[PDB]
Amino acid sequence: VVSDPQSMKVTPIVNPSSYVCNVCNARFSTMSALSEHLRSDHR
Amino acid sequence: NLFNVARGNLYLVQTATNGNWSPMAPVAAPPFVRGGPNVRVVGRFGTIVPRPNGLEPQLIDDGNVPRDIAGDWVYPSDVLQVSVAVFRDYVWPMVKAGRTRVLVELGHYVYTLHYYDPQISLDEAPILEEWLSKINPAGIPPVPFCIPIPQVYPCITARRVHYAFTSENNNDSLFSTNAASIDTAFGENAAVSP
Amino acid sequence: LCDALTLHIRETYIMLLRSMHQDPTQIVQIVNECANNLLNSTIPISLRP
Repeated sequence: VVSDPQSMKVTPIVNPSSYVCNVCNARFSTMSALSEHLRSDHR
Repeated sequence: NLFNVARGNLYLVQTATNGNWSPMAPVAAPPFVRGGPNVRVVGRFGTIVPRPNGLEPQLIDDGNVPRDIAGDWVYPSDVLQVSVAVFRDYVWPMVKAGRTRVLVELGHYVYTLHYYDPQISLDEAPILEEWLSKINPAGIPPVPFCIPIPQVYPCITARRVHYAFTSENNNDSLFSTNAASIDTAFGENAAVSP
Repeated sequence: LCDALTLHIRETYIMLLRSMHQDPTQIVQIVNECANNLLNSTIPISLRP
C-alpha cells in the first residue's frame, strides 16, 4: 500500500450498518448487536 | 444564478470522471427526463416494502405499485423531505453501486460550490451524504456541487467520482476562469463573455 | 388420557380464537384506511403454518 495522492479513492458502497434488521427494527451500533437482535427478536 | 439560485432539477448518477467535470453546465443531454422510457416516479410516501428470503426491497411508485430499486427514478423533493431515512439506507447505496440513477427534482434551489484541486483524488460521497443528513420535513440544505479549480498547466488529474450535476445551464454567473493566466489548460476555459 | 368432555370445550375455544384471527398481512391496509390515507406503513410479518 503506497500513499500517492492520485489513487482513485472510493467510499464504501453500502452505508455501514443501516437499520435493515430482518425483523427486529432495532439496530445496535456494532455489527455484532445487529444480528443479535434477531436472536433477541423471536425464535 | 447571479443570486445563487439555480433553476432546473438535479441528478444523482455515479460519474467516475477523470477529465473536466462541470456540474452546473452539462455538455451532454440530461440522461433521462420525467416520464421517459423505464423512468418511474416515487409515490407520495416513498415507502419501501422489503421482500423476504433474499429478494430486493422494492419501492412503491407513483401509481402505488412496488417497482424495484435498480434502474431509474424520478424522486420529487417533497417525497425526499418525508422519507430521507428510506433514501439513505436503501435507494442511495444503489446509486453508489452504479445501478440506479435518481432525478431528485426540485424546481428551484439555492446551491453551493465546493471547489477543489483536480490533482488530488476526491470522492463526492460525504459532501453529498452530509446534504442528505440535514434534510428535515421542514427544509433542505442547498445543493452542494464539486467543480475542479481550472488548472493553468496540463496536469495529470486523478480519477474522481462525482454524483451531483444539474439538468440545465446554471452557469450564468461564471465571469471568467483564469483571469491572470495565458490560457486554461485542463479546466473549463470560460473566457470573459463579451 | 384426555377427557372427552374437556376436549369438546377446548376444541371450541380454539374455534373461538380462530374466529378472531385477522390475518396480519392486512394490518397494512387497516392502518392505511383508518388514518384516511394520511399515513401509510409497512409491517413485515413472518408467516408460519
